Amino acid sequence: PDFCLEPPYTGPCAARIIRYFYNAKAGLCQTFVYGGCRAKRNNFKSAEDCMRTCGGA
Amino acid sequence: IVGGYTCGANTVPYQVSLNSGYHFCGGSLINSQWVVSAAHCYKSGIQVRLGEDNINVVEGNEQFISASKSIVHPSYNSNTLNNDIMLIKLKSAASLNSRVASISLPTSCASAGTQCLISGWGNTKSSGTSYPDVLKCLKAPILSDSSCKSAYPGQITSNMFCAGYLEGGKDSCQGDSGGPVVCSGKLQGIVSWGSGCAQKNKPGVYTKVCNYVSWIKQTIASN
Ligand SMILES: [Ca+2]
Repeated sequence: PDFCLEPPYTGPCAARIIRYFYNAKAGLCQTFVYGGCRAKRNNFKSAEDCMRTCGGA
Repeated sequence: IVGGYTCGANTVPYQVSLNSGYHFCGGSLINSQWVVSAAHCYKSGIQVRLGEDNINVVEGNEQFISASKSIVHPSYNSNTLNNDIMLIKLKSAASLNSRVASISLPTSCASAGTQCLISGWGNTKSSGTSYPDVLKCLKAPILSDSSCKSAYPGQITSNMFCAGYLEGGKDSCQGDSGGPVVCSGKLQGIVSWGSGCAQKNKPGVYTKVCNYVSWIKQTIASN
């Protein structure tokens, strides 16, 4: 299983931190709200990092 | 904050916003140079915003002060969430006034059933997303450790407590982390984690500040 294909994971913590995830249905890295802990791998600090790791998944 | 109310401008003068180009966490001012927040709110380049009500507009009471140190508890565990506390030093001292004021640390821990005030600029919806302009407030009780452990088996450490309503509808939510839980004028909790927001049987979990008072005072004095 490709972690780039997993839906974005906010997790249990209560921050509102903007991260990027690869959205395979759109073919784009997109923003989402990360709560600050227990990140899964489809969670990047920049669009460039997301594109490098997941572009084309 | 889900199920709360508009606090009113500058009625919670110890509440700060942590900003990284946008609001991402809260915090509590404990003296003119130091803020308490959550360890999972750590970022480089934090700007602390004091005196805020509407976080999207400049209204006249604000002070914007960079963090000069953002010190995560040395035993913070990013998997169990134990020791979820951070101290932020302000690069210059805040000017204290009626709208920017410190909150006292506890002298003892609070008991189950104590009513507290929880505040923040986090999401106000339990299903969906709405972020407020102005600061929101919630009155909620501390819950027993037994009930907190029953809600979250295997997950509650001695440095955590639950607060809220088991029927659902009232809770902290994303964007509230790091902010205050104040009980009888003392900072007893830091917004930390939960399971969704305001769901039945899933109360919020808060860092138990009374366990950290010695560490807070010594760390501040050593930095
Ligand atoms: Ca403002």
